[PDB]
Amino acid sequence: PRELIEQCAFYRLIGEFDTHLSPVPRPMYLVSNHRVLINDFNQPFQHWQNQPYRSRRYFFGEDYVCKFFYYDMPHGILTAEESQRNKYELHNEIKFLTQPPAGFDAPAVLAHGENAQSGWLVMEKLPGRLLSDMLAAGEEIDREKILGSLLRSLAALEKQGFWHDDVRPWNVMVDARQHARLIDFGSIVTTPSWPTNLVQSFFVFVNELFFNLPQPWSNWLYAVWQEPVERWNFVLLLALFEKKAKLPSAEQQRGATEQWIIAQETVL
Amino acid sequence: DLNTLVSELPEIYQTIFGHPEWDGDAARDCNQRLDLITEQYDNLSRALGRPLNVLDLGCAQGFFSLSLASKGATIVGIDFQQENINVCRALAEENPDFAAEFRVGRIEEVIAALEEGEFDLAIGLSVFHHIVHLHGIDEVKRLLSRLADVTQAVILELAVKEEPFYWGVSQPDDPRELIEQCAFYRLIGEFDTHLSPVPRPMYLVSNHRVLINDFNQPFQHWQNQPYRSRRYFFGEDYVCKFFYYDMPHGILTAEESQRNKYELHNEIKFLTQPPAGFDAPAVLAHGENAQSGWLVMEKLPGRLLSDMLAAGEEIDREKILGSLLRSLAALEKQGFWHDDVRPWNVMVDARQHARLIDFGSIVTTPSWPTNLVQSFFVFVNELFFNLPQPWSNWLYAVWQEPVERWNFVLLLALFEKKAKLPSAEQQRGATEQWIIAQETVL
Amino acid sequence: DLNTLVSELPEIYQTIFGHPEWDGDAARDCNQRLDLITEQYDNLSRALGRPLNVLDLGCAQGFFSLSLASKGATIVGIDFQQENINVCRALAEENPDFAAEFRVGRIEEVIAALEEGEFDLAIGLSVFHHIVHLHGIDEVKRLLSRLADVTQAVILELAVKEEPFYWGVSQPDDPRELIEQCAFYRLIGEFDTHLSPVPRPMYLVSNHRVLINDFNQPFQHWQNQPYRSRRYFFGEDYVCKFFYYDMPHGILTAEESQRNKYELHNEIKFLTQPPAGFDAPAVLAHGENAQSGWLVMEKLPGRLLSDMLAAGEEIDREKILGSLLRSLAALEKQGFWHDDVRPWNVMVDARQHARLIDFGSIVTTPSWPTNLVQSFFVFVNELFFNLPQPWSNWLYAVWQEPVERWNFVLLLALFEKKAKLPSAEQQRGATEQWIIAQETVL
Ligand SMILES: C[S@@+](CC[C@H](N)C(=O)[O-])C[C@H]1O[C@@H](n2cnc3c(N)ncnc32)[C@H](O)[C@@H]1O
Ligand SMILES: C[S@@+](CC[C@H](N)C(=O)[O-])C[C@H]1O[C@@H](n2cnc3c(N)ncnc32)[C@H](O)[C@@H]1O
Ligand SMILES: Nc1ncnc2c1ncn2[C@@H]1O[C@H](COP(=O)(O)O)[C@@H](O)[C@H]1O
Ligand SMILES: Nc1ncnc2c1ncn2[C@@H]1O[C@H](COP(=O)(O)O)[C@@H](O)[C@H]1O
Ligand SMILES: Nc1ncnc2c1ncn2[C@@H]1O[C@H](COP(=O)(O)O)[C@@H](O)[C@H]1O
Ligand SMILES: [Cl-]
Ligand SMILES: [Cl-]
Ligand SMILES: [Cl-]
Repeated sequence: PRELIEQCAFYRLIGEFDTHLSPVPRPMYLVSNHRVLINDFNQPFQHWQNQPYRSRRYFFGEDYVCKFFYYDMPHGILTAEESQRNKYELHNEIKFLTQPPAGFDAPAVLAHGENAQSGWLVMEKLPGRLLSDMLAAGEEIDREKILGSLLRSLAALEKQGFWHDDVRPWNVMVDARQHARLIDFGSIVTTPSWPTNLVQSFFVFVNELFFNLPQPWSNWLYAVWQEPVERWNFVLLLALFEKKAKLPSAEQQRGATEQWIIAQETVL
Repeated sequence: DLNTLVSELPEIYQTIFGHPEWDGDAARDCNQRLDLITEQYDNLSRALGRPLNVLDLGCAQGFFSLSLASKGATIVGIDFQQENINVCRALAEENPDFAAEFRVGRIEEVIAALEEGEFDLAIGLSVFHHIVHLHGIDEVKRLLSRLADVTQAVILELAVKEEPFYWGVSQPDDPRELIEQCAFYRLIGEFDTHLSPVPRPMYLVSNHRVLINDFNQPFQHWQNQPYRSRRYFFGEDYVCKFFYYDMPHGILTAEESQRNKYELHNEIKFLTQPPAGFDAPAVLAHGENAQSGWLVMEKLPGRLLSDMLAAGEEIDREKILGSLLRSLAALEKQGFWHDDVRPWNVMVDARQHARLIDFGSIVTTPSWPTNLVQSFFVFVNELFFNLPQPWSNWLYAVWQEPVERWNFVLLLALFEKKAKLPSAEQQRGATEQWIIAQETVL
Repeated sequence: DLNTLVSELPEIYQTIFGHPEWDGDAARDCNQRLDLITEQYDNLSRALGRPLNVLDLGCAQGFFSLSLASKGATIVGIDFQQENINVCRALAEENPDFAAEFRVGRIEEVIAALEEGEFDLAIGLSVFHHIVHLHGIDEVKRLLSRLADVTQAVILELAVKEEPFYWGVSQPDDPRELIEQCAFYRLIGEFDTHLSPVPRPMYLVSNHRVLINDFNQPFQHWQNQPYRSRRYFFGEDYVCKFFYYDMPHGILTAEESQRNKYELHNEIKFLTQPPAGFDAPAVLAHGENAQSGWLVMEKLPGRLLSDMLAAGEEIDREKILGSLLRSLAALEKQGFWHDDVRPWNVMVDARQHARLIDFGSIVTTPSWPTNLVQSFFVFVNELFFNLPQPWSNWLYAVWQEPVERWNFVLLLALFEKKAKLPSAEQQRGATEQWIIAQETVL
């Protein structure tokens, strides 16, 4: 029955009723093209979006964004594992944002709830554009300020025992002054050798943000690669990043592998 | 009387040759098509050294036929309407020295009856859409193939599906579908029909000759897929590379057309001004326009490396790599590199010496050229994970070099001394091997 | 290169923005449509106080889209042909400060995905006939309704069945059938397509605003059938009366169009120059042309009498008749009468005072006004055979008057003294009663 309504912006199952014709009940939906209608939060929105950058919908109102995740979707669309991951991410995001770590400016939470079909989170609306859009629409970016600001927030999370498992352009928002922040906390984790894998992906992130690294970014990465692995973490990544202009020149060394492994990773 | 014959025409489609009193009545003035067709007539007549035999299919009131007979052509015009042929014959009789014959008949049957060599040039202007409409696209492709098979050149004006009439619906998606089975084709103009704002393209087609205004020569074979926007024609001492920038259907994205354009342009620039220290194939002709570009080069002996690899032919990898590396090092010394050294860009002669044959990927400026040295390892590995000593020792030595030192001069010098280099398998290594093996998969 | 992209267009439908070398090749020059569309852009941009977001459906080579982005618009152009969008993007790149995006896609799917407020203006020029031809008229009406629902204004150029081609047969009888479900529409021009002598009409359509060159305002509701050639739009302090003189299908005979024309014209004349002693609603704007005429007036409180009668609402017939008679007597003193006093022309406010609201039937010269006094009796009777005392006594008194004395001053004076007049039922009467009862049937 959702095929008759899924073209509409907002919809939610609100009940199921016995018809007395048979044992099969009929679902009742609440639908709107103009408002978020959640029992605790009832507000106009002025635009919405399904595909970020179809089980997730975002509604934008004057000072809010409402993230609406379907756990229960029609047709094939979500496997059991995917619904549970929708459930897990939104749940995890609610937990983090309602109790954020000191030293980290997290977007504020205005409302939230979950049920069998879906879950939602209404947050303060942040200025800026999503990094992946800026990259796609070839907009001018300051990679230094983006990486610096992001690394600073990742190092502060790590100091409080938090990491983010999925640092990618579509999870990062860049404001007018080119400062960046994470905007999806579904992938935040609290416990674990580690966090070595995350440091590795962060190199890919870096490379995709630009094989492609000029000096002194390449020198930065080369320095990290010379570190024993038990020492890889975001505090180290940040400290080396801040001093990258002083670090020795990678191209003067045999290297050369860190470059090829991430280039293959960045393909992979 | 001519007056009566003209009046009995169901339509005065064309200008009545020599009789301008009907020019206002003619559906098409024909002067624009005639300007272009006479230019192509002259080119081909010049190339063959003699006046041509010309076939005019659906010749209507004879205008093209008479206009070419006027310039010394021997012409036969065919049309299935008696009224049209009556006018053509009456016009020929006013011009008794023109060698012009006309016959009532169907184009389908005439094409089946043609013999190779009988006509040098056939023209078919705005007639095949009628055959498409009644017999379908596949039969028309075969008719047009036979027409090309039996002549030296064909000129077609083809109606198109964008024309606003009901019969447009039966047309192919693109008029090139009727001709792309033929070996050589080029758009030579576009004409207003006076039926609508949609013009009809005119194509010059051949199954026997490259017909480019500057270069008009037989070819004895041709090839589309190397090792479909690129065609190669082989004549006695030439190869003509013909790239389409404008292709039908989905076929080329914007970026791909521009890359076809870029590569051919870049190749022309390099070959017309090659660097000293590099033997580049010689350039005989070249040009570009909105639809396509072409380059005619001297023909080189040998076989393409990728064919030899595919057809498991015997190869000397030492001589192939040595010769190629020597030419790459000489390019680099002149500030040139090749971005795409692969088996399908390399030709190997009878003495097992190799050279590059596609210069589309040549570049002049940039850390660098480190990436190219890396791919060259893949090339090496595909030419054979798979490296025996001392090739493996060579690669291991390169990998021990600081990266700012990677370049083709170094690659060549180490290659020449590879028998002296230390044994890679005696070292911890081992990674250079695994990175290229993963690269060579990737 | 642009050259290549243009050549690969199946058709150069439009002028290539900034590239006049193809203007001779373009099927349509676009300058005439652009003149009109830029005028409407400016009007709406002025009204909203800002540059607009514009959607261009079937944008082809981008000419309208680029031309409006040039004036500061933010535009999105949609077309289902890759070749067209490749050219649009290449043109936008030559003009990097234009806020212009282009996407390959189908109009049907884009319309379904639109959100209200995203675009202020949508243009759909010569594209919907393709959707009619494949999906039928009803689906196109719904698409166009949604387009109007989500924007402030829509401009359409619509192909028509009189065009001589095979697809004309699938078109509606009249292009207005695709839009007449929308609230507001006006013909703004007619354009030569260069396919035939039949021009295509351009309509300005809105589901949210009255869009008249002199008056551009939101409305919050509208109505066709009063109490279909007349439409009423209600905004905060206005009512806009919009009369079609030119209607599709059979709908208006020649006489009816002329009467629409006559009534609206007459109403404009009266209200712009009202008689002293009569409070007429104020006039905010007005105009007429070949197709239609409009009048924007101050909005009056109250309900239409005929609705109150139909919805059995409580009415004070004394106050209604008194107030109406008073205004009719004051008109008559200034040499004005109203030819059509009926419940649907009368509005009753909260204090039960009544006034006329349609002045189409006002007249200035003529035995007379005896007929009007007669109908006013029917009015009276329908407002209630049905007359109790003293209304019946009033009518009886009027009927005893010589006919040269019948007029609205007399009707009013007798009405005010009706409680004093002799009892009709005590007289032989009895006919005045039966004549109006038969009239009130008739
Ligand atoms: C549109 S006219 C084009 C005339 C002429 N080729 C020109 O372009 O000036 C098509 C002509 O082809 C002739 N025709 C059409 N189908 C034919 C067929 N199957 N065999 C012979 N003639 C044909 C018609 O009689 C007509 O004269
Ligand atoms: C006749 S042209 C009109 C072009 C342009 N609107 C103008 O009037 O100058 C129709 C255009 O609409 C496009 N088109 C037709 N049907 C379409 C559809 N269903 N969705 C998107 N584009 C469509 C065609 O590709 C073509 O560019
Ligand atoms: N708190 C927020 N403030 C502003 N935009 C947001 C917020 N959360 C998500 N978004 C936007 O949501 C859109 C797509 O969803 P997401 O995957 O959350 O980025 C992007 O354009 C983000 O910029
Ligand atoms: N100058 C040339 N001489 C001989 N063969 C050539 C020349 N240029 C290209 N080819 C051949 O063209 C064919 C396919 O096109 P290509 O991609 O150029 O190799 C191969 O069989 C090549 O050997
Ligand atoms: N100036 C006005 N103010 C308020 N309502 C009006 C005005 N003019 C017409 N109407 C309304 O228009 C509707 C139908 O059209 P009409 O035939 O003009 O009555 C009725 O509901 C009237 O009350
Ligand atoms: Cl066949
Ligand atoms: Cl044709
Ligand atoms: Cl249309």
